[PDB]
Amino acid sequence: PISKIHARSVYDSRGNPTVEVDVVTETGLHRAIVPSQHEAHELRDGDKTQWGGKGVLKAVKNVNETIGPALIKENIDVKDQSKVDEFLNKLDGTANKSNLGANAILGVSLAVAKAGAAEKGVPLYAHISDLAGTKKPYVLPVPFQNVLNGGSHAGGRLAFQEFMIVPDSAPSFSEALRQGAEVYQKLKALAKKKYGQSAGNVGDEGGVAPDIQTAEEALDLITEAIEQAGYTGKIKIAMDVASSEFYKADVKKYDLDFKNKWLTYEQLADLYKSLAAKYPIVSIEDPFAEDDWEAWSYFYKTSDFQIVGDDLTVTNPGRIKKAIELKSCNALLLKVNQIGTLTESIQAAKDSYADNWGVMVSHRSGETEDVTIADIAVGLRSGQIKTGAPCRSERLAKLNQILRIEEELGENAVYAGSKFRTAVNL
Amino acid sequence: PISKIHARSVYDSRGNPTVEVDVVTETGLHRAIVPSGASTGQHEAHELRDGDKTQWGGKGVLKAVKNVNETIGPALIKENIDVKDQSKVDEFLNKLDGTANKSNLGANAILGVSLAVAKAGAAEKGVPLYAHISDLAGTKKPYVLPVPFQNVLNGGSHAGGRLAFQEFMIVPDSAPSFSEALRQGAEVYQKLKALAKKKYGQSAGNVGDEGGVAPDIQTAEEALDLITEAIEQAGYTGKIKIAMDVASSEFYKADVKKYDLDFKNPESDPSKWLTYEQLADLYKSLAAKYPIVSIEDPFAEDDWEAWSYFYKTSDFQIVGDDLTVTNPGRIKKAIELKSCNALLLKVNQIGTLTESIQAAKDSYADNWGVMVSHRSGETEDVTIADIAVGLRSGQIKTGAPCRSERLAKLNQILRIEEELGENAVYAGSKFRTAVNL
Ligand SMILES: O=C(O)[C@@H](CO)OP(=O)(O)O
Ligand SMILES: O=C(O)[C@@H](CO)OP(=O)(O)O
Ligand SMILES: [Mg+2]
Ligand SMILES: [Mg+2]
Repeated sequence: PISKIHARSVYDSRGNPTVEVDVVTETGLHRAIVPSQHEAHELRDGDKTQWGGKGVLKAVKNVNETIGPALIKENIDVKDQSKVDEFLNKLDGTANKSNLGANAILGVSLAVAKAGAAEKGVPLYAHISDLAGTKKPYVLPVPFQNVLNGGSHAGGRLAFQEFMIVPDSAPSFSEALRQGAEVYQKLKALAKKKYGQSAGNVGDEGGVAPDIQTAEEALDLITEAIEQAGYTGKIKIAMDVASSEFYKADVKKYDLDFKNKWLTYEQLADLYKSLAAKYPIVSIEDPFAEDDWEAWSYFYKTSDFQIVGDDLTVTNPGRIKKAIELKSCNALLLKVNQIGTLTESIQAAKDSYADNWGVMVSHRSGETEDVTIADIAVGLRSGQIKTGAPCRSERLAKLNQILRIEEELGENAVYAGSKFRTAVNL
Repeated sequence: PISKIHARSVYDSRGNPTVEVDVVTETGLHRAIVPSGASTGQHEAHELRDGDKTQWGGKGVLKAVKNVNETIGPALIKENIDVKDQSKVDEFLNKLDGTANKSNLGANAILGVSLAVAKAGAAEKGVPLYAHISDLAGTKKPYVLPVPFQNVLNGGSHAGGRLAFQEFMIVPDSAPSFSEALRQGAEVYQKLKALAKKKYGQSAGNVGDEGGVAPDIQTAEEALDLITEAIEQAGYTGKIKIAMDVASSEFYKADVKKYDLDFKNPESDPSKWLTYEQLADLYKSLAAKYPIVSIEDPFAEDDWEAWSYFYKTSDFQIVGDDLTVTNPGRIKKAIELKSCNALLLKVNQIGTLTESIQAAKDSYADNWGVMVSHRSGETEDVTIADIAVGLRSGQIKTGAPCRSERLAKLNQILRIEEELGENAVYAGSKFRTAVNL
């Protein structure tokens, strides 16, 4: 039985409060931290005198005073994650988890999952593999590393949000990490040399954000850095456009200079096609806005690369079903706190796998020292993880955790490599 | 009886390899990760790097990891030392290395075993690490939670820009608790970040190695005005003080005995280079104008004359970092010459927990303050949080409230604070003397 459930406020990587939950069982303490339009509703305090309104005292209170005591009295076996998460949603009673807070619910859900793994005597990724029905051997994910940032994070005209390197040709996860780390060091030096010493400072996810004007300008910098590291042809490129940030819905046009020409979705698709034929771009996330379903489907029809829903799908089985039915995208960016329980997150992955989607387990821009998503990526056999540049330990702690899993599993794990889109069946 | 000692390579917060060590006992797995500095002093214990320029730009730690797995690990298991006898362990680790600067097996190889064994020793006692370190250091109860010195504006070798001084810190010492001090600093930091973007552009909001904003500014006066304005916007003027880590060894021109406040720009202007007297005048002017309560490395690592000259006139905290390199022999010299009145304690500058504790005890003996410190290359490891509490130092330096290699330490003290309740007190305004609080 659970002997203790207790939450507290801790700080995420941006300096904002977030929820940490302890679940104590006979196997010890099991801890999880929650990261930070159609997303599950996180509960913030809204006291403008406290953390600028971003406190989580009410969500922590909901764990300590409401969820905790109820779950203990309900006396659910901690291995039965589905039953735990069903009970959590029953307690909340709202579709968007706005009664108790999605951050309150997820914190309990993730901490109980670790208690369940411990009860089974297996690490969390093995437990998640059981919960998700993924086969052996385990698949280690290709890291999609956001080394250069634009859009809302940068000061140049560059509208696209994230430029990533993809070390998919490496024989092992460990070698892929070394490759990406070496490329990143080259890029940081290039950014400082070509744009000034201030260009080496990093944004929220550990990448640089110089004053870049065009997408080709950013891709050439990455291309140059891959070459200096000696990995041209061994490392691919991915993008997170976050096009919702510059979609003018009234005119159905996209503003590539939204921080200072506007493109229809057909013209923006032409630009992606031109970039994808010139650069080794194997994955594009949110190329069109979160409700611009016609644009996604138009783009899906012609594209042989990965098309990742983020704001489009918000880890939400209802939005995934729509995207499957309308053939809008072929991969899911899985953010557990967008849906708010581990079971619903696993279902979202399962629903994506059923349509032969790739699944890229993802961090949030506000991360913590928590490494749960590393185990989630391995347990889901997703073969892809998006958890930042190789910089800032809220990003690297996830990578370090996969290094530990890699070493622990030895031959019972294989690197997804170039098959990351289909790694669940690799 | 240790059942297993195993090291691996992991990545620190700058993306460089470092050593992580597992020690497995009856109580389970105990793990520690070694940090890595950027503005490293010449006298620090020797960090063993691979130097293979085709791998991590030469910064691999495979050789250090091998030393743990092949040499240190098996020798420590066979020696069968009780894991809670930290002194005997660190005595044995140093005997194995046999050199003064730990250049044989590597200070990063040695420290990882030292800290992982320390967590094993704490667990055999059934107490948290901070309580075990309090036993080892002989520090009294109740526990003292440290004032977080928060480097919210980065300069020097930690960030890109024209700012010579390395670190500008806020010091929430008036707060009634550690938890409230953290909220105050977090609120100031958010005001500062928005203010830096407004006055210097969106790029000024990007952060340096330790999570502080790095606006392209020239003088310390500009950095201090920005922090002052942020403190006022957050409503904490008079409640939060300011500290600096000049890291002046980075811009000391040793041959001419001058200090270059524009060392980032090849624009020499050697007439703008300052003698230590002129640099001391600058510190005095800043300390009389701003609420500066602590200045770290105001003069170079072997400019003992400058330190002593400054110490004589200064009532604020003067912190040795590169001067003392957490080294009892250098601390003795600084005591004898009256060079500084506080130790910046970096465990990986000396390479074992026991020597680090000795460095703190030697400092306390001269009524020094002790500020437990991160390195600029940090990890998800939180050991220094338990060290700061265990040593009753009352001050910690572990970053801006930004980037989780910094916040993980602060979060760990939040957990200690909640765990201890009334059995702990916030050092507050008495951080310089917290060991005797
Ligand atoms: O857009 C994304 O993929 C991530 C950031 O990488 O989302 P968020 O910023 O909302 O956490
Ligand atoms: O100079 C310092 O005080 C430290 C921590 O801020 O930096 P580094 O680890 O690079 O020496
Ligand atoms: Mg996105
Ligand atoms: Mg220093």
